Amino acid sequence: KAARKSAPATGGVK
Amino acid sequence: RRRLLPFVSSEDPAQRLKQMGTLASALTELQMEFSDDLTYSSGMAPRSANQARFEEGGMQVLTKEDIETLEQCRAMCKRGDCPPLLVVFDSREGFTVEADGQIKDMTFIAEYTGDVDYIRNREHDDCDSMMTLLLAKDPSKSLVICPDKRGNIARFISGINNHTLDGKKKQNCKCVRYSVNGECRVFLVATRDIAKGERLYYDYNGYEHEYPTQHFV
Ligand SMILES: Nc1ncnc2c1ncn2[C@@H]1O[C@H](CSCC[C@H](N)C(=O)O)[C@@H](O)[C@H]1O
Repeated sequence: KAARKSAPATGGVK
Repeated sequence: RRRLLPFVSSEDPAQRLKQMGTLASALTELQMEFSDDLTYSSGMAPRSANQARFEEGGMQVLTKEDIETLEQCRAMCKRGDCPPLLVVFDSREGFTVEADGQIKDMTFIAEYTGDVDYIRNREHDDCDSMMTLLLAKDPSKSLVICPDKRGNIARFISGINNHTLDGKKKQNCKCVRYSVNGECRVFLVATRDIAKGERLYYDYNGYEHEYPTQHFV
């Protein structure tokens, strides 16, 4: 079924 | 202007060797080869598919100042100056990563490495450690990092339970995607000061909600 971790491409770190 | 900080490696060479040994032990357990870079293998995505301009809504660009820090950390890892991290087996989480020395807020931890493949090629994949690389308007162009055969410490870092009232409190680092020389890159950065012995946790569902976390500790 595929589990995928994801992270934003905008907004920086803090 | 929040600047990325280089990590401070453990001063004792024996502590660095021990740290590197726990990572090699975990890689061997998963029958994996160490890889500190994104790899482009046959029957998967070519390096040409990895272009940050394909990211729907664009991607933030890594500054020259932060690229320098990233290059410093990469060069440090090459000579044996790894970040102060320990891969530790936990009965409720499996392999986990803990700080084996202080890690200040805004400190670069690691790049998420492994084989880059098209999301279309991994719809049926059972790998528990897939990480989005590129989310394109055309889904057949979207890429995922697959650390099943090749990878580094990043694949062992735990996630928070996104369903509990207090689970967000465990987050002490963040995963971000930046454009570096026009390509997508995935990095882990500390979001607060982390003490020695403290387990690392970031939000696995930092953009999409494709990771089931209800049962997480
Ligand atoms: N907070 C948490 N509680 C329980 N299990 C967790 C967790 N965070 C991560 N995991 C586990 O780690 C997997 C993601 S990959 C992280 C490395 C893994 N624990 C390993 O032994 O190789 C998840 O599917 C889950 O099994």
